[PDB]
Amino acid sequence: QPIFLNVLEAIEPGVVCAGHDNNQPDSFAALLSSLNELGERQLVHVVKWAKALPGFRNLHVDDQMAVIQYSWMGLMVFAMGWRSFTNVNSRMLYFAPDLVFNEYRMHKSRMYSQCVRMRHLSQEFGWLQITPQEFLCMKALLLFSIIPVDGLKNQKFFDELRMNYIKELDRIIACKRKNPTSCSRRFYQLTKLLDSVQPIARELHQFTFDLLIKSHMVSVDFPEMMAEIISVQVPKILSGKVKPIYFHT
Ligand SMILES: CC(C)(C)n1nc(Cc2cccc(O)c2)c2c(N)ncnc21
Ligand SMILES: C[C@]12CCC(=O)C[C@@H]1CC[C@@H]1[C@@H]2CC[C@]2(C)[C@@H](O)CC[C@@H]12
Repeated sequence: QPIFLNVLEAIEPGVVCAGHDNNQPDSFAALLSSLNELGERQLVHVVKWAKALPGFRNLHVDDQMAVIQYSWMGLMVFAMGWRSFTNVNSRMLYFAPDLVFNEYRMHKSRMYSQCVRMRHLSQEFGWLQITPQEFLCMKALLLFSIIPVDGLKNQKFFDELRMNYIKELDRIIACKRKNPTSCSRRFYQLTKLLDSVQPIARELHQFTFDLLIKSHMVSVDFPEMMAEIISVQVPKILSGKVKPIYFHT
């Protein structure tokens, strides 16, 4: 209740494994290769999930693939933080059931700092007392939070679509909340949270980019679709062509 919420919960992707071999020692090459595999795998669900979103088919076919290729990073990270929260209380990064990052692994991955921000983000879900309804609505809104500076194929359908999801976030906050002060307060809290995701995804973008460039030397494997999206789409973000949409300055 209402119809919007039923869809989000029903289309919510299921558990996904990275197929990591926890029988081998934690090496940079191994860990990163598994993450990319998880990325490729998680990419398949994100696409199916996206197309199953209410009104997603209102966007031009090109912008549909576009928004996905630009925000797939923010979506996966945001979802991961939630899992980590609803699994190990944010104690560790729960990327996948067969790929959990502890203090040690965070270091071995050569991206300790970035993992800290992710864990921090994961702790936000708890401190702010985020609910499943709010989580689902915020995650969907992340798909519509990054586009090229010059706009999309048909920007009108996107603005209207993005606006409607923001409206849903209101009805969610409004519903079951008898107070006009905590309402705006809540919107402020969440909108702030959604913004914190962008800076994090930005560092992961640059990190994955560099890794790809020097992937053969550090012996890190990049799946087909991962290698193309990171070498064709990501570059547009790090070049200033595609920038995220912030609520606050
Ligand atoms: C190949 C497939 C279907 C998994 N796919 N689809 C898309 C997006 C898309 C494009 C056109 C029509 C669609 O239904 C979906 C995509 C992407 N952006 N990056 C990598 N793989 C993608
Ligand atoms: C999105 C993924 C994989 C899906 C997920 O649960 C979040 C996690 C965040 C770090 C990403 C990883 C995919 C592979 C990347 C992009 C590595 O190349 C460097 C950062 C990794």
